Amino acid sequence: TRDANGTWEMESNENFEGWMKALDIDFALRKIAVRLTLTLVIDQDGDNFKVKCTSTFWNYDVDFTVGVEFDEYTKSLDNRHVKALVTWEGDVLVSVQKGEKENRGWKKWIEGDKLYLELTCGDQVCRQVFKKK
Ligand SMILES: *C/C=C/c1ccc2c(c1)C(C)(C)c1cc(N(CC)CC)ccc1-2
Repeated sequence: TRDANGTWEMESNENFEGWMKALDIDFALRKIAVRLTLTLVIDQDGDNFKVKCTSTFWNYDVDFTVGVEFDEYTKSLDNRHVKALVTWEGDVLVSVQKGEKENRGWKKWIEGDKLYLELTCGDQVCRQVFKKK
């Protein structure tokens, strides 16, 4: 349950608006983003990950190495500098993004066919579920 490789199609997405609002995403943009279908493509090779999140109007790409802190500029999101770090906690993949926002990051649980993703910012959690295509 440590293998996140694949093309992942969205099944559910709860509190997406609250999480985007916690990041200060423009209100008008949030209402469009709530309509867009999101696809998550992950390439995982040892510690090296390439993550690509795509919609009609929006893309979010990030590459990282597990265990290696990296400077991140969330240019397509809230446009902030964070110090990001992705590590394993048992079978959970955990990202912490140190910076202005508290409790910022995500956690991924892979259970065979399904990927559970919890994105956090401040007091908000967005819960997403994907199924491998
Ligand atoms: C393990 C996957 C982590 C991860 C990081 C960043 C994002 C995501 C998943 C998505 C797919 C939830 C996502 C969507 C968005 N947009 C909404 C504002 C759409 C492209 C941004 C960042 C991430």
